[PDB]
Amino acid sequence: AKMAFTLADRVTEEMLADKAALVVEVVEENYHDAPIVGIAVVNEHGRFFLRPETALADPQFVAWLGDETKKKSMFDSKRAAVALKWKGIELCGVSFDLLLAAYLLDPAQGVDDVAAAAKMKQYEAVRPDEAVYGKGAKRAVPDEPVLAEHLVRKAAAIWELERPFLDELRRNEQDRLLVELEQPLSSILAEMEFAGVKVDTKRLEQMGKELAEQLGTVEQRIYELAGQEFNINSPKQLGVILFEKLQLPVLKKTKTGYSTSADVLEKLAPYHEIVENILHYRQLGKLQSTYIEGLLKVVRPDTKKVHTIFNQALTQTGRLSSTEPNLQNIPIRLEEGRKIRQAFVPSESDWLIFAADYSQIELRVLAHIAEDDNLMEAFRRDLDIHTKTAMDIFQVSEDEVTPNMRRQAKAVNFGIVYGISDYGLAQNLNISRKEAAEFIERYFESFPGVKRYMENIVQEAKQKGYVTTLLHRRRYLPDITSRNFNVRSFAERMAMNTPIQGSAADIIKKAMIDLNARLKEERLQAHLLLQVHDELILEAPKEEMERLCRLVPEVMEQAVTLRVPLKVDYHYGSTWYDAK
DNA sequence: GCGATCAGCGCGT
DNA sequence: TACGTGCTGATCGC
Ligand SMILES: OC[C@H]1O[C@@](CO)(O[C@H]2O[C@H](CO)[C@@H](O)[C@H](O)[C@H]2O)[C@@H](O)[C@@H]1O
Ligand SMILES: OC[C@H]1O[C@@](CO)(O[C@H]2O[C@H](CO)[C@@H](O)[C@H](O)[C@H]2O)[C@@H](O)[C@@H]1O
Ligand SMILES: [Mg+2]
Repeated sequence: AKMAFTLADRVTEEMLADKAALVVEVVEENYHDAPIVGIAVVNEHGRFFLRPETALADPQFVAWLGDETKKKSMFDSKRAAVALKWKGIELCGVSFDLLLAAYLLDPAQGVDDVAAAAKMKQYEAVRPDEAVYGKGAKRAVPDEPVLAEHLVRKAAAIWELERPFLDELRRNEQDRLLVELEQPLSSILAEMEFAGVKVDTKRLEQMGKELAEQLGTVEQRIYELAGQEFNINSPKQLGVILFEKLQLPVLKKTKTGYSTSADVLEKLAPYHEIVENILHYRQLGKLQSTYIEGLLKVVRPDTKKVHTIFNQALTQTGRLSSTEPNLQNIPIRLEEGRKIRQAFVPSESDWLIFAADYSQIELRVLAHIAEDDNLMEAFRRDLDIHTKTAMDIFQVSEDEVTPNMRRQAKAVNFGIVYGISDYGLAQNLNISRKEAAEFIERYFESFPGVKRYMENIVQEAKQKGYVTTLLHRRRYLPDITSRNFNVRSFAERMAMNTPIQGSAADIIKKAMIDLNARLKEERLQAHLLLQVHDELILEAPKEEMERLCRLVPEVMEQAVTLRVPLKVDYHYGSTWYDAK
């Protein structure tokens, strides 16, 4: 049966009660400078639908939106807040965000709409968004009557579900995680996305020309060495050329055919000159297609800025993700790709990019959680952790640690964190399975606390059904009891890794909140631009660098207090690249 | 035939 | 061995 509501042609006092479920609908997936297709309000007085051009033009409604004392319950308030920021309207008073609540309760449900969250509490008097707007090419805003009922039903569900969701969060001891961490962070992420990052499109364009020329040369050389032209970017076609025409050895297969990944090509290089050329071609193409063209496609021509959207309710560990563009995977390891960062510059003249990153936060967190004596002492001495791990598992003095030993000790660390999986380890160190397990065994002997932790955490996951982070974020691990070795093992690794990655996410998130409070207190113009898992990127007047050098590291290091210190390195410069 | 999906790949922490 | 976004191609399905 249809849901009753007033489709108002004008705003009234009733719609401005001090508490309500609010819906400011933005259908475009990328909400930056996007249109708001309709508004719905549900409160003590009833249910209302307002046309955007009407409500947003009304002084009272706008004032109500920005009144922090007028409490609103919503779903994905960040989306609404940013869309409104582009319209010069401030949204305040959001005291409950159903999307974030559902996310904290169970990241695995993939809740991405009101209907999905509501289904968790057996509430189904609301339709999934996809059912209303369609999917992909056929996506479209329906006529007003259909639009209004949907928005009103969503607002109604939020109004009804607020209490049940908050009660379960309290029971999970996650209420403060929502109210004091994720919701305040949501507002900070909205300012970050709205501010955007300025881009030197001319530099990017020039790089594009050079890459295009280099790709041309290499592409011809490749056909020359192959004796024919073919689609190099086709693992299928390239496979026939390498393994059939040139007879190269098949070291690995893919469910669909021959493997041609970089790791495989590396081993094949000695056999034929075409291999190094394909590898080189892959490097250039990655830069050209994914980064140069990728960035130039989303830069706003008017401001030359890119406005990423941080998905705050997606990852199973509590990390954020970045889209359109993804600014969390910009090249840095290889010097050629690193050059791309020279294209990200300050948004104002005489301003600079400042970057601060936690040094080894995952292992410091592990030392804390496992309370491993050797590991805690290592960080208390601020030792090079990889060299120290090498010394321990290879039983040698610091002067006896060779470059290769340290490299493998690093791999073990990079691994211990992701759950002991000799297969993944052996694959990375290009060694055997047993050998990979042998290192692991040596590591636990040097760090018995870590071993006890890994055992205890897995048992705890089995007993409770989930694992938790420092700030009470949780992840359910149903496969922990699976009788399938592989499925169960993966779940055990997740049991081991989630508390580490998840707790590191909690910390930097708290740091962002703390940092913004300090910046405001100090009246600095510096502001956050990006977060990349364990590092924060800001821009500010050149005159604020010295103060930032002391303040940013301190706030990040003092976000939480662990059994070991937290260390933050920092750098600043004229471009993101120079912030090294 | 063409949009939607899958397959393989490589970039980041 | 963890967690993501999203490219070009190949294959799926209306
Ligand atoms: O607005 C971000 C918020 O919306 C969800 C769906 O409720 O994701 C949508 O927006 C993202 C950014 O444009 C897209 O990547 C995604 O495909 C689209 O469904 C949530 O996942 C997210 O928290
Ligand atoms: O020149 C375009 C034409 O060349 C082929 C090979 O016959 O593909 C080449 O060019 C593409 C565009 O950059 C690359 O993606 C591909 O790797 C390279 O071999 C044809 O597929 C294409 O129609
Ligand atoms: Mg770091």
